Amino acid sequence: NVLQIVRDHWVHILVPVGFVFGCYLDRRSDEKLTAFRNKSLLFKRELRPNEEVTWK
Amino acid sequence: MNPFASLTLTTLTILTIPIMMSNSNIYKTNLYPNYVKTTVSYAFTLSLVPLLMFMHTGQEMIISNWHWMTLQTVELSLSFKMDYFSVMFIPVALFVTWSIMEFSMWYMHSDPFINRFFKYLLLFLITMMILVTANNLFQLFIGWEGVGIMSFLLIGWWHGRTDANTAALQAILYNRIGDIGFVLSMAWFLTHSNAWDLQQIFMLNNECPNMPLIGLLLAAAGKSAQFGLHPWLPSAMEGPTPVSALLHSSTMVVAGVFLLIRFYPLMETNKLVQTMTLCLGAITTLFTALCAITQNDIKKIVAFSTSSQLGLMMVTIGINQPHLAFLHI
Amino acid sequence: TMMSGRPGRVPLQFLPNEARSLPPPKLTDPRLVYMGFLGYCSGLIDNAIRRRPVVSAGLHRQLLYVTSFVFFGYYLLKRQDYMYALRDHDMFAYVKSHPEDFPEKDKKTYGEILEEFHPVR
Amino acid sequence: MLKIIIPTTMLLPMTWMSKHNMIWINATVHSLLISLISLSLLNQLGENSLNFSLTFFSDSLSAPLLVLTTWLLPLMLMASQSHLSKETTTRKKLYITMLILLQLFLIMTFTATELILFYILFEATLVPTLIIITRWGNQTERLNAGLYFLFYTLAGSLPLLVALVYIQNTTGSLNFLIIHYWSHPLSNSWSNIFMWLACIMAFMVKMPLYGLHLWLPKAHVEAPIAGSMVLAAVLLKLGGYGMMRITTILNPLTNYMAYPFLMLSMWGMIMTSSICLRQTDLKSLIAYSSVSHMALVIVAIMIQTPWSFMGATALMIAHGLTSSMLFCLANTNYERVHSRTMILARGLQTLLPLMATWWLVASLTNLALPPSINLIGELFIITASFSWSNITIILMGMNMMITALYSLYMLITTQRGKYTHHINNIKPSFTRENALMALHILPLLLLTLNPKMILGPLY
Amino acid sequence: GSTFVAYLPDYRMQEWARREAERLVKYREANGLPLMESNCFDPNKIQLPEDED
Amino acid sequence: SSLLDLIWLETILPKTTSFIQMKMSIMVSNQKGLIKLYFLSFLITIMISMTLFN
Amino acid sequence: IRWTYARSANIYPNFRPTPKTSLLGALFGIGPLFFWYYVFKTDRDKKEKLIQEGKLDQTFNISY
Amino acid sequence: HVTKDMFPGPYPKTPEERAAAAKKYNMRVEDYEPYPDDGMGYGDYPKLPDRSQQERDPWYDWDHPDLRLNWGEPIHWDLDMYIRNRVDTSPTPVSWNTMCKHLF
Amino acid sequence: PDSWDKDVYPEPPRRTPAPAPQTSLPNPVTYLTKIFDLLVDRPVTLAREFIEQQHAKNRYYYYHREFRRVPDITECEEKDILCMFEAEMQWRRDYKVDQEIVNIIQERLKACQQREGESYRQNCAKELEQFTQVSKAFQDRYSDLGAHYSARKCLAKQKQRMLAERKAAKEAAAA
Ligand SMILES: CCCCCCCCCCCCCCCCCC(=O)OC[C@H](COP(=O)([O-])OCC(O)COP(=O)([O-])OC[C@@H](COC(=O)CCCCCCCCCCCCCCCCC)OC(=O)CCCCCCCCCCCCCCCCC)OC(=O)CCCCCCCCCCCCCCCCC
Ligand SMILES: CCCCCCCCCCCCCCCCC[C@@H](O)O[C@H](CO[C@H](O)CCCCCCCCCCCCCCC)COP(=O)(O)OCC[N+](C)(C)C
Ligand SMILES: CCCCCCCC/C=C\CCCCCCCC(=O)O[C@H](COC(=O)CCCCCCC/C=C/CCCCCCCC)COP(=O)(O)OCCN
Repeated sequence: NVLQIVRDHWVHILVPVGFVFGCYLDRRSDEKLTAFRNKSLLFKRELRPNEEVTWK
Repeated sequence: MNPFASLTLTTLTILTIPIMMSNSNIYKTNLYPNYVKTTVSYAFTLSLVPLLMFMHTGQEMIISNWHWMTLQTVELSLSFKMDYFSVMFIPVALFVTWSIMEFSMWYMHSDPFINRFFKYLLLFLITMMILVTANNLFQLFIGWEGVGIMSFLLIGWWHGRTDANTAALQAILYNRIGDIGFVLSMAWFLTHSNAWDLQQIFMLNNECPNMPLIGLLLAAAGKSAQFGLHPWLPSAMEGPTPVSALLHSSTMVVAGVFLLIRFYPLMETNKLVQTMTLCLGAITTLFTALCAITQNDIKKIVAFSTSSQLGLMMVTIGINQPHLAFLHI
Repeated sequence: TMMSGRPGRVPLQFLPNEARSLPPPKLTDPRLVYMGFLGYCSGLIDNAIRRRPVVSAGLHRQLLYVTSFVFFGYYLLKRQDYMYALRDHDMFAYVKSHPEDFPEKDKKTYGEILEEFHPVR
Repeated sequence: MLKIIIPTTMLLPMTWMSKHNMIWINATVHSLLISLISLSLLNQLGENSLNFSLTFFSDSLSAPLLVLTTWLLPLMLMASQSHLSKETTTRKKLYITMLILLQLFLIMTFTATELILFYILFEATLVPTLIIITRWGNQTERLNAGLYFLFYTLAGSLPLLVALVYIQNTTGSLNFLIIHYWSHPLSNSWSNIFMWLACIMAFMVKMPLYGLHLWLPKAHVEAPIAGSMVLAAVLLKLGGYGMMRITTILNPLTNYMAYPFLMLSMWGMIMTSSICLRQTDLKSLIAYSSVSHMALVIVAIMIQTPWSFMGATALMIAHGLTSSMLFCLANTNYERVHSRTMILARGLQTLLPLMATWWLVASLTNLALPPSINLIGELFIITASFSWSNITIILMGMNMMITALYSLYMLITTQRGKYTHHINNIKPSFTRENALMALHILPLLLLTLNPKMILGPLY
Repeated sequence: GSTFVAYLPDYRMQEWARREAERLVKYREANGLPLMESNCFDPNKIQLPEDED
Repeated sequence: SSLLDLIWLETILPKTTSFIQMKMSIMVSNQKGLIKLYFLSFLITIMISMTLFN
Repeated sequence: IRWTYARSANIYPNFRPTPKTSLLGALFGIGPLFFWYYVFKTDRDKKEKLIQEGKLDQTFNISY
Repeated sequence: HVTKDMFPGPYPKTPEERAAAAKKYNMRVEDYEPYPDDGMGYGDYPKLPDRSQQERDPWYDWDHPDLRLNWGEPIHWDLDMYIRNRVDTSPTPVSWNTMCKHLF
Repeated sequence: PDSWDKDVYPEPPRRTPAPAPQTSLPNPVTYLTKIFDLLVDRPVTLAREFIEQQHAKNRYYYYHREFRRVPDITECEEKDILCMFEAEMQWRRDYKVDQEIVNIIQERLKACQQREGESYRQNCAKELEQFTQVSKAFQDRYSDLGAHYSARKCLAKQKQRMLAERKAAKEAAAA
C-alpha cells in the first residue's frame, strides 16, 4: 500500500541517488579541465560543420 | 576439411561430457558407471581413425586454437600437438581405461560411492590426455599437476585409513620434488629461448646446455619413480585395485619417460645427461627387481615390476632410442 | 612569511577594502557545504548528549547550527582567499623587482643533455 | 570516481535509518550494487591512466584492488551476520559503520593522485580496524593485538611523513604523474640511504616483512571474522601498492639497497612455511602462510622487472581471495566447536561433505595448482627471480614443496580419519555459509579465464 | 558482470598494434628494410658531447 | 617458531622498547612533590643555560 | 588446553637469556641470511663482470 | 571453566611446588619430570617419553582411536610430530646403525 | 583465406603426391573420410552458408585508427611537461608495435619448424636468421630498462651506446 510501505522502503532510494549525484559530480569536474580541448597535437582536428566541441 | 584435426579434438571433447553431466540426474542413479564406460569406448573407437590415417600417410599437425594471453613478446595459446606419439598413445590409453572401468564395474560393486569413483577415473583420464597432447610447457605442466592431484585423491580413496592418507601425501611429496626440476626447466626455457612453445625450443637450441635437461631429468625421475624417488610408487598401493591397475601400472607413471621422449631432439645433443639417464635407469631397474624378488604381497610385487620396467625404459632413453622406449610403453 | 608587519595594514581589520576586488566564494562551494555538514554533526551530537531523539529532536536548533557554521565559514573563506592573494601578489612583485636573483634558465633540449643510464639486472 | 565514493558514503545514512531487522539485507544488496558499478573500472588503456580529476585517478594496478575491495564488503557482512545475533541494534549499526568507513578509506586510498593524501588515508584506515579488533574481539589478548598492530604501523609510517614532506620541499610536488615524469636518479649518499629507508620501511612493515611480522598472527587470531577477512585480503596489499608506486624515485639506489630485504624474504618465505608444519591453530597456520606469500611478493617488488610486477599483482589478488576463503572456513568450524584448535575436530568430511569439497578447492588454490592465477603469479615471480640469479630457484622450489605439504596437512587433519566421538553439536551446513564459499571461489576460476585483468599496468 | 568484462572494448589497443606491425613488416620486407632498427631515435637529432680527451 | 619468532624477534623490537619506556617513565615521574628539590633544579638549569648557550 | 597454552603463550615468560639460547638464536637467525647474501652477491658480481667483459652470449634473452 | 591456577607455570624449584605441578598434570610425583631449566620456555610442562604415537597399544579402547590418546592424560610436547601420519619411532627388526651402514 | 595477408605470412606450395594404390585391398581410410564428409562436412557447410547470408542481410563496417606523428623526446625541453607527455605516449605505442613485430617473427619461426618436419634444421635457416636479427634489435632497443621504463631511460641507454660505438671507432681508426 502506497504511503504505508514508503515510510519503510524510502531508504532504498539513497544509494542510487548517490550514484546519479556521483555521476553529475564527475561531469562537473570534466568541464573544468577543458583547457586543451581540440588543442592536443595528436588530436588537433578541424570541427564538423555542425560541431562546437570535440568532446563534452 | 582434414578430418584428422576434427576427430582428434572430438575425442578429447567427448571425454569430458560425463563430467558436465555429473550434476544431472544420471549421476544420482546406478546407470552412471555404464554411461561413463560407454563414453570411453566410443572415444576409443573414434580415436582409432586418426591413428589409421597416420598409418596410411604419416599425418602430423599442430592445432593452436585458443589464444590465452600475450606477455610482451611471448604468446601463450591453447595448442595441441598430434604427432605420432600422441595419436599412438591415445588409443592404447583409451583401450586400457575401457578395460579397467569394465573391470571396476565388477570390483567396486559394493562401494557406496561408485559414481564418484568413475567420475574420478574419468577426470584422471582427461588430465592424462591433456598432458600427452600438450604442445607448450604450461599445458604440459597443467596435465602434470592434474594427474598428480588425481592420484592423490584416488590413493586416499578410503580417507578413514591413516595409511592411505600418508601414502597419498608421500606421492604428493615426491612429485613436488620432481616439480622443482620441472619449474627450473620452464624458467630456463622462457628466459633463454624466450618461449614455452616446443617449436621455438627446438629451433633455438642446437647444443642444449646441462641445466634444462637436468631439470627435465629430475622431473622425469620424480614422476616415473626412479631410484632416488622410488618408494612412493610401491607405497601407492593403499588405493583400490582398479586405480592401481590403470593409474600406477600403465598410464600416469610413464609420464616422465614420455616427457623425456618429447624432448628427445635436445637430449641427443647432450652426452653427459644421457649418461646420467642411463645410470639412473640401470640402478632403478636393478634395485626394484631385487626388492620384488623377496616381496610377499602380490600388489607390491607387481608395483616393483612396474618400477623395474620404467627403469628399463629410462635405460632405453639413455642409449638414444626414444621410439623403442615409446613402443615399450 | 610573517605578513604581520606588511606596510599599510589596518591593525584590526578582518577584511580590508582591497579584499573586495577578488571574486567572492560561491554559496555552493565544497568548503561551505563541509562547514554546513560540520554544523549538522554538531547538532546531532548536541541531541545525543541531552538524551533526545538524535535525528529529530530540535529542527530549529539544527537549523541554527547549520546557518551559523555557514555564515562563519563564508567569512573565513573570504579572509583566507584574500591572504593567499596577498601572498601571490608579494611574490610576483618581488620577483619582478629583483631580476638578478631570478635569471631566465636557458631552455635546453633532451637531445643535447647527457643523462647517465642505470641498467636494471 | 565519485560514482563509487558517493554511494559508499550514502551507505551510512541508509544503515542508520534502516529498520531494526533489515540492516543486513539492504547493506548486502547495496554493497553488491556498488561492486557491480565498480566493475566498470576494469576497462583500462595501454596508455597512461584514467585521470578522472585533479584528486583521483585509476590505473591497471589500482583497478583489481578496488574491485576486490568493493567485492569484499558483502562477504564480510554475510560472515559477520552469524556471531552478532545477540547484539543490540545500535552496536550492529556501529559495526556496519566501521566496515563502511574502512571500505571508503581503502577506496580513496587506492586512487590517491597525491602521495600525502595517500598517506593520510592509508593511516586513517588504521582506526576502524583497530576498533573492530579491540571492541568486537572474543579473547582478552585483543587489546595487546590492537596495540601491536597500531604501533608497528605507526612506528614504520612516522618517518614516511618526514620523507614525503622533504620530497615535496625539494622537488616541488608529490603528484604521482609529475613524480614519474620528472624523476631523477638518486646519488649514492648516506642522506639518500636514510631517505630510502624511510620511504620503504613504512610499507615493508605492513606486508609484513619477515622479522617485522610478529603483529600479524596476533592481529589475525584475536580479530573477528570480518577483521581477519579485511586484513588478510586488502590491508596487506597496501604495502605492496605503496612500494609499487614509490619505487619510481628510489633508483638506482634500490639496485644495492634491496639486498638486506631480499634475503630476509628469500629465507623468510621458507622459515614461516616450515612454521606452518607445526601449528595447533588453524588461524595461526593461515596467518603464517600469508606471511610466506607476502614475502614472495616482497621479493617480486624488490627485483623490479616487468614480469616481477605482473606476478606480484596476480599473486596479491589470488592470495587475498584464497586467504579470505580459508579464514571463512576456519570460522565456520569455530562457530561449531568454539575451540579454534586443529586436533579437536577431526573427520569432518564424514559429516559435512560439501564443506569438505570447499576445503579441498581452497587447499588446491592455496597449493598453487595450474592453471589458477595463484600459479600464474608464483611462476612469473619464480622466472623473474631465476633471471635475477639462477640459484634462487632452489629456495623457491623448497618453498613450493613445503607449501603443498602444509596445505594438504590442513586438509587431512581436519577432514580425514575418524571423527571425534564427543562432539555431537555439528549441525548441517547452512545455505549462508555455502553461498559465502561459492562467492569466494567462483571469481577465482573466472579470473583464470581472463588473466590480463589482474596482471597490472606492465602487461 | 562476467559477461560485461568479457565483451569490454579493446581500449588496450592489441589489434591496432597487430595491424600496425603487419603493415610495417610488409613495407620493410617489400622495400628491403632490415625489419626492426637498433636505434629508437635517429642519430641525426642527438647532439653528442665531444670528449677531446 | 619458539626461538626466533616467539623469543628473540619479540625481544628485540617490542620488549626492549617497552622496557626502556617503562623505566624512563618511572625515573621521570618519581618525585616526592617537594619544591625544595624543584627550585634547586631550577637554579641548576638557570646557571647551565647562562654558562652553556652563550 | 594445557598443551596448546604451553605450546603458544608460555614460552616468553619462562624464557631467560642464556649463553646457549643467545648463541643458538644468533646462529640460526643471522648465519643463513649472511650465507645466502654472500652466495648471491658472488653470483651476481660474477655475472656483472661477464656482462661488462661482453662474454655472456645473451642472444634471445628478451623477457626479464 | 578453566581457572588461572591449573594453567602451566614456571619451572618448579621446591619439592612442594614440584608435587603441586605433578598433581596439576594428572601424573605421579615420582613419574613427573620437567624439562631442564634452560632459556627455552618449556617451563612447567612434563618431559614425556619420546616414544611415537604409532607404537601405542592398538587394542586398548582409547577415547580417540585414531590418535590413540586418552581423555585427560598428559599430552606430549611434540604430539603433532608423532600422529601416525609422520615420523614414528617404532622398533625395527634390524638395528638402526646396521641399516644405515648397509644402505650407505 | 583472404582474412590475412599472404606476404606477411609466407607459405610454401606444399604439392602433394597423387594416390598410387599398389594392391587391390580397399583402404578403410577413404571410406571413413567419405562418410566423414557425408555426415559432418555437408551440414556444417549448410549452416555456415545460412549464417553468412544472415550476416550479408546486415552489413556494417569498422575502421583502423590512424595516429599522427608527434615530436619525440629528443626535441623536448627539460621541464616542458606537455611535449614530454606526448613523446612518452608515442614511445609507448611504438614499443607495443615492436613487440607485435617480434611476435609475428616468432610465429613464422614456429610454423616453419613444424611444417618442414625432420628437415627443419636446414629448411628454416632464413627464418632463424630473421628471428636472430629482430631479437638483437629488440634487445638493443628495450632491454634492462626496468619496471619503470620511460622514454628518457631508453634515450640515455641509446646515447651511452653511441658513446661506446664512437669511442671504439675512434680507437680502431687511430690504432
Ligand atoms: C569521510 C567520512 C564520511 C562520513 C563521516 C564520518 C562521521 C559521520 C557522523 C559524525 C557524527 C554525527 C552523528 C553522531 C551523533 C551520535 C549519535 C549516535 O550515537 O547514533 C544514534 C542515532 C540512532 O540512535 P537513536 O535511536 O536515535 O537513539 C540511540 C541513542 O542516540 C544512543 O544509543 P545508546 O546510548 O543506547 O548506545 C550506546 C552506543 C551509542 O554511542 C555512539 O554510537 C556514539 C557515536 C559515535 C561517536 C562519534 C564522535 C564524533 C564523530 C567522529 C567521526 C570520525 C570520522 C573519522 C574516521 C574514524 C572513525 C572513528 O555506544 C556504544 O555502543 C559503545 C561502544 C563503542 C563502540 C566503538 C565506538 C566508535 C565510535 C566512532 C564512530 C565514528 C563515526 C560515527 C558514525 C555515525 C555514528 C552515529 O544514530 C543516528 O541516527 C545518526 C546517524 C546519521 C543520521 C543520517 C540522517 C541523514 C539521512 C537523511 C538525509 C540524506 C542525506 C543525503 C542527502 C540527499 C538525499 C535526498
Ligand atoms: C558444475 C557442473 C558442470 C556445468 C558446466 C558445464 C559447461 C562448461 C563451461 C564452464 C567453463 C568451460 C570453459 C569454456 C570457456 C568459454 C568462455 C571463455 O572463452 O570466455 C572468456 C570470457 O570470460 C571472461 O573474460 C572472464 C570473466 C570475468 C571475471 C570477473 C569476475 C566477476 C566479478 C566478481 C568480483 C571479482 C572479485 C575479484 C577482483 C577482480 C574468455 O573469452 P576471450 O577469449 O577473452 O574473448 C571473448 C570473446 N570476445 C573476443 C568477443 C571478447
Ligand atoms: C619497524 C620500525 C621502523 C621505523 C622506521 C625505520 C627507518 C628510519 C628512517 C630514518 C629516520 C630519519 C629519516 C629522515 C627522513 C628522510 C629525509 C632525508 O633523507 O633527508 C636527509 C636527512 O637525513 C637525516 O637527517 C637522517 C638522520 C637520522 C636521524 C634519526 C635516526 C633514526 C634511527 C636511524 C637508524 C635506524 C634506521 C633503520 C631502522 C630499520 C628498522 C628497525 C638529507 O637532509 P639534509 O641535511 O638537508 O642533506 C644534507 C646535505 N645538505
